Amino acid sequence: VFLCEQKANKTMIKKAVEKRYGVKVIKVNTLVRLDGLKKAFVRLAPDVEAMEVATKIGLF
Amino acid sequence: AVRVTYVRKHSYNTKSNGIRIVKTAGGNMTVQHRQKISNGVRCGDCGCVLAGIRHIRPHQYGWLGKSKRTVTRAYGGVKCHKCVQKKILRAFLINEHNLIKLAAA
Amino acid sequence: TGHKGFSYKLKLGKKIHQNRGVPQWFRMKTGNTINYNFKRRHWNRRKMGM
Amino acid sequence: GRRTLSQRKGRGSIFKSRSHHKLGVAQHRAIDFFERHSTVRGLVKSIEHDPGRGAPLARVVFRNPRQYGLDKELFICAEGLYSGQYIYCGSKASLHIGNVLPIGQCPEGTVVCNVESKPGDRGIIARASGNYATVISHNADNETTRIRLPSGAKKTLKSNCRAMVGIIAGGGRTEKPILKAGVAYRMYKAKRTTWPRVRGVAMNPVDHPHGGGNHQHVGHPTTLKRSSPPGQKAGKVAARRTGLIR
Amino acid sequence: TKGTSCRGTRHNKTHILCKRCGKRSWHLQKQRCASCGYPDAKMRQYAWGYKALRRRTQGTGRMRHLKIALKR
RNA sequence: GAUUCACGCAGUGUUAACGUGCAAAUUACUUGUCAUAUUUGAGUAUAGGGGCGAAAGACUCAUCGAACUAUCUAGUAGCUGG
RNA sequence: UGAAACUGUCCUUAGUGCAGAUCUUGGUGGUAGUAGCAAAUACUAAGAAGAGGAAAAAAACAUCUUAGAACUGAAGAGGAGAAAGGUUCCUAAACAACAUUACUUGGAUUAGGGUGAAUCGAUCCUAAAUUACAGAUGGAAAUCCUUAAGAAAAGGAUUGAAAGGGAAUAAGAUUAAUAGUUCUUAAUCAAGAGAAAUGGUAACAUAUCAUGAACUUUAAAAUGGAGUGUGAAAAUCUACGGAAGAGUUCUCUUUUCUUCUUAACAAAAGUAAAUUCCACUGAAAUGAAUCAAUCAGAGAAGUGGAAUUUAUUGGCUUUGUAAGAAAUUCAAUGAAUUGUGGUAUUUUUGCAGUCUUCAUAAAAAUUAAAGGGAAUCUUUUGCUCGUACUAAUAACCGCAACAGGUCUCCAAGAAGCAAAAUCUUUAGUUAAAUAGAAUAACGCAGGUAAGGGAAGUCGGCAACAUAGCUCUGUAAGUUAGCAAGAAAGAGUAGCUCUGGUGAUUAUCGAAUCAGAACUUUAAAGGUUAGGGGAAUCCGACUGUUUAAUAAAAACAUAGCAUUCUGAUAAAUCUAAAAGGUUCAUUACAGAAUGUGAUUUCUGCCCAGUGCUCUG
RNA sequence: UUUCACUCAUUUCGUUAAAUGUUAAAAAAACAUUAAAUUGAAACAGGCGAUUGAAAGAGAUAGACGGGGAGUUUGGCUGG
RNA sequence: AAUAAAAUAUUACUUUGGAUAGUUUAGUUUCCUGGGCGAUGAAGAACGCAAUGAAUUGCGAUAAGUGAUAGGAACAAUAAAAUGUGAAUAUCCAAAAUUUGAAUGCUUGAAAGUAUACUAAGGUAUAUAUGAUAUUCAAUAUCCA
Repeated sequence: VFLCEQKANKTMIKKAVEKRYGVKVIKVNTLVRLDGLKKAFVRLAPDVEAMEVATKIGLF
Repeated sequence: AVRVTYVRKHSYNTKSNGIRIVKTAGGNMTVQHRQKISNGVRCGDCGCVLAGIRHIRPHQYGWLGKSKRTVTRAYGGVKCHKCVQKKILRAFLINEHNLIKLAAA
Repeated sequence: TGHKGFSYKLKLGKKIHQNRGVPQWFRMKTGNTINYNFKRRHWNRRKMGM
Repeated sequence: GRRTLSQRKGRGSIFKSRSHHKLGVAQHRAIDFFERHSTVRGLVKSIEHDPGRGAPLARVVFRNPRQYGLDKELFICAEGLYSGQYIYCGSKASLHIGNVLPIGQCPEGTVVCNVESKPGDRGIIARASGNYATVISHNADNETTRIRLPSGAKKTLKSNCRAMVGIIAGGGRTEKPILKAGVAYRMYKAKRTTWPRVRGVAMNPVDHPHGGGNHQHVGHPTTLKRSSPPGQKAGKVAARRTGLIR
Repeated sequence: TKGTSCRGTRHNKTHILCKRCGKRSWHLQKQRCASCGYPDAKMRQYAWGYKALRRRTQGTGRMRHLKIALKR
């Protein structure tokens, strides 16, 4: 789950996530919050596991 | 009895907002969206409903097979068989009469 | 309403963001008179008319 | 005072015609060579009910004397027409009911309907239900013919004005007595906003010139000059006579 | 019933936010702004409304570019 | 555009309640009415000597025998008060 | 007391002296601990948390759990939406203020979290209508025109619907809160990528098949309402057979209650109702048929076929999905079951004909077919925006937690003609501007009353009284339709029985009607539920009306009558206008008036004032 | 000045401005197009076709009419 | 006839209130100098940006600030880091300048969008009227082979 700019569509976010973390993305759902930010739910491919990305990013 | 609720955000009993309530596992009843009742085709002359063609929505005819949207006959799908028979006799009898009346009477 | 235009929704969100009090640290500044936000409102008290 | 109801009628806000379900403009087809010097044959596909008017309308279909396709016309039915009938329009058309002929070819005493006051203007006179005009006489010197209008007036038209032979269908419509206020309400479904008519004497002096005092009465003569301004022209206008006719 | 009872059905907006002046004065049916005089090219100003002039005019906003030029 | 009951609606009577009220017009019972001249939502049209009115000078945002708002305007007062 | 400026005399100057102006602004009294904190049936016991039930009864105690007792009564005080609100949603900490006592509660304070769509909507199309360039008009602002005026737009520009049209998604599970949106499983749709067919007599039929351009036509999208009959599904009820659990049980009850289910999309074992057509034949002694109709030599009935519709494929059972889910039990994650029917009621959804209109009850986007003959299964992608919550006796509009107002969907049992009143099940709630004691007057709301019975009063105002169903009976008057439920009289309970009304071919089934013995507290009446008659006036009737003192005899109405106009007109809006309304019209029409159904009848007057004259 | 004849401004109209003018040569609810062989499918006018027409409309000045509308007035004394 | 509970009156102190006195980073008037906006996109509006910000101030995806030139040791409510190899602070300078707005490709309601061309995504140009030049055309409108 990421917070992204409103002016970015689902295609831009999917490509951006792949470029930033070198992973595979299969589905992106976006909701625009009240404050103005766009919350994106990026689901990765089954082979790539999101626990390794979370610790590599630093969420844990 | 189990009472139900509209699933979509339409809240009025409009023609396009028709629903059906069907039973479902656990005794619950769910809501379906039923299609509008449509008319078929009509003969171009006598205005009678043609046989052999289903009464569905206009776009659903493209989904049907090529043979299921017409009748294998001259003017099939636009004119009834009675409509067609009168067309043939008119075309032949009038032409034959023209050969005898005029055109070397 | 459940249905709203995109621009209208953002103007709703700002009104939510502006309905906040003074942070405590700003209240400890020297020569500070701004203790409470007099532009505040609540849904059941004053309708923001938008 | 105020502005009376006849003044508010000329602005057309709620008094606009309720013409949404009407079939269209009912008239002859546009004049051409094939109608001036020949005959074009049309087929009466169907007879339909046009809202707001008492006569049925015929959906005639001429072919296309100059191009490829169909010329879907919309005539006013003459009494006796039927579906599948052939009708011929032109100067050489036979004198049969439903045929369209120039008014000069009709013998004196012919009953016509939907006559053009001017050549090629596609029908003016004798268009209501059961109405007709009679050819009085011809005048080949200046190509004019005399006809008797349904109001009884005599009119002189050019001898090449077109008309349809017969009687407009749906006659005897107004002989059936309306019985209920609701029935009259339904009559103006496809007409203008006029029906529930409040008497001027029941209004107030601001509303109407008739708006009276302690007794419901007019007070001044109800026969007025033609030159009265809009606003006081209420009642009988330029009345040459009054009272019950003998 | 011209008082309390009649105000029950007031749930249909007449004016919405305008785009040129930002006030809730855009008449929906009239398709015009009652305050800043929208699509009309000129800003709506009247000499009888002297106060309405001093509420929105030059110098009541940011003056993002004009402040540099006049100081220049 | 028959007779009635019901969901609803209106407002005949009590000239009941309340009348610094639940309410800047409501409540209770009684009464009437309760689908074709019916009831009703949204959209749309008609603007102040104008609109709209099955007509009461009725309605036109609690404002109507001429709305609201601002300018002329600190309108004038042989009249009242200080 | 106060802690940094000020005073006396002479001239000068003035925004220079207050008790009043219903004076202006601010503050404060008596009234006064007074009037009140009384609609919406209602609370109680034990325990927990808390400073917050103490006590010589200080008789009352907010929140949560359990138990008792209750209300809304399924057209709801239930579960969800449109508008409007805008974070009120969920959780935690915390109770200074606010919810007419209090509150540990809150829609209140503080801080976090929360809205996931190729398939639902917006976006697309057009309706009433709306707005541009050029043109026309105007002193001006600006107005008109919307395809007519144009070197503009094969044909006509912009906008206009979260209820009209519309490509395509469902079941289960999941969160403190989102879910046709997430997860599992299973689907669908659009755009892409890898001399040209047979069968049937015919109606017509063939897992893509089996070529089909320009141009043209037809159809669909896309059409009122009423009433009757009927197909199917669901709910309720019920018949037979059970399996599991629960309740009652010293009085009985082989007993009473709960569960026994299944999606989108497709398949085609079995089998329906209705309508329309095709082939053979040719109907009179006329037949066929419906609740009603309606139909036949331009061809009935009969027999054999074809097609379409019936909430997705093809209507119902059945099948795949799919039992692996879900429900009900059991054991301590693992085990069990998940038949078949009904000539019953309601709802929903179709179908068939009938009736009715001086009413005939939308358009486009978009799709298919035809006439014509020009030319020679796998895979990718599906963008933008809304999505939380209330939707109201507390989230919307009325200054508010206001007995007012505000558009919709789903809808159990009893009883009954009834969606009526009354009671209950599923769900919701016991709080919704404070209570305790005593039981005066005067009240508001609900009642009864001896004998008399409108004598009260402006007036039977208010209240009493009649009230359902069956049978008998029903006048004058009348527009012959009505009056009429006229008026008036009798019957009605419980229990035990008897008979009539069918289906299928002896078995099965329906509430309905009639009748008879016996008993009693002698029977519609708990609730629901017309007082009746004799006349007079006005208005013919159904309808409308002064929002907030007049609902009517007033307005409307149908009917009757009068006037003008041949459309380049009549009426009439505009400052002007290839401007606008009736008029998408054409005298059976348009415009202006009076009277007010029907019956009977509308008398005399043209001087006066109007109107008019073909003078 | 009146009465005529015309159209040429002008008015009112109609269409896809689709054969104008002058020479030349009711039996049948059906189809009709993208031509075979410059013709086929004739030429020209200085008029897209009708209609009205020097009259009518709009302007100026003048007379009449005009509560449809605008502005204003409706003396004083007074056993009220 | 008697009581001083209430009532009344004076003073001191305290309370509710904010008069009076002292004071001014605010106004009013006159005068002097200018009167310097915009298709190179103005005035106005909207949204966003601070380590802890809700308003306000400043600013624009380079964000309470960047470069340059002056300037010389601070800011502070609390931390951090930077800092004489240059902190604050100042500016008619340089770069940069979101969505709109005359708003100008088309649409615009609270509307999300979208067409073509040039240089997938990004960025430019394309409204109406108008002057000059260039180029392509139309009309026998005038001649004319």
